[PDB]
Amino acid sequence: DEMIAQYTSALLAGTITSGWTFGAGPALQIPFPMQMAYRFNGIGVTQNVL
Amino acid sequence: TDNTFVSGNCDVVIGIVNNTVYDPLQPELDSFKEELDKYFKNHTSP
Ligand SMILES: *[C@@H]1O[C@H](CO)[C@@H](O[C@@H]2O[C@H](CO)[C@@H](O[C@@H]3O[C@H](CO)[C@@H](O)[C@H](O)[C@@H]3O)[C@H](O)[C@H]2NC(C)=O)[C@H](O)[C@H]1NC(C)=O
Ligand SMILES: *[C@@H]1O[C@H](CO)[C@@H](O)[C@H](O)[C@H]1NC(C)=O
Repeated sequence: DEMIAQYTSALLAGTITSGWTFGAGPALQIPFPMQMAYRFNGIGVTQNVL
Repeated sequence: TDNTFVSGNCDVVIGIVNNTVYDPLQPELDSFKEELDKYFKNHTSP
């Protein structure tokens, strides 16, 4: 139950800093105030709402 | 301006940086301002 808590603490450390790029190759850094503006662009609303 | 779209004033957003953004229509009329510049000196001088 510690190594399981180590895996789920590593997914949260890459989905915050890198986003989704670490699931399809080498991890690339991106600020979190700007990753969140990429998730709106995949919904239908533009960037300026964020 | 083809790559960018404008949205409102530039004070609400945090982390903005100052730079310049160019337009493509302005250089199209730039070739005619230099053309008309020579004919102005040929009328005022005499
Ligand atoms: C367009 O660019 C100019 C110059 O790059 C900007 O003018 C200056 O921008 C700096 C940004 O760091 C301002 O400094 C800030 O001053 C405040 C108040 O002292 C301070 O709390 C901040 O930590 C920072 O040091 C500077 O005041 C500003 N000067 C003037 C005369 O505006 C300008 O802001 C840029 N235009 C826009 C719309 O951002
Ligand atoms: C300027 O005016 C003179 C008139 O004597 C003319 O011969 C010449 O071709 C003119 N040059 C231009 C560039 O318009």
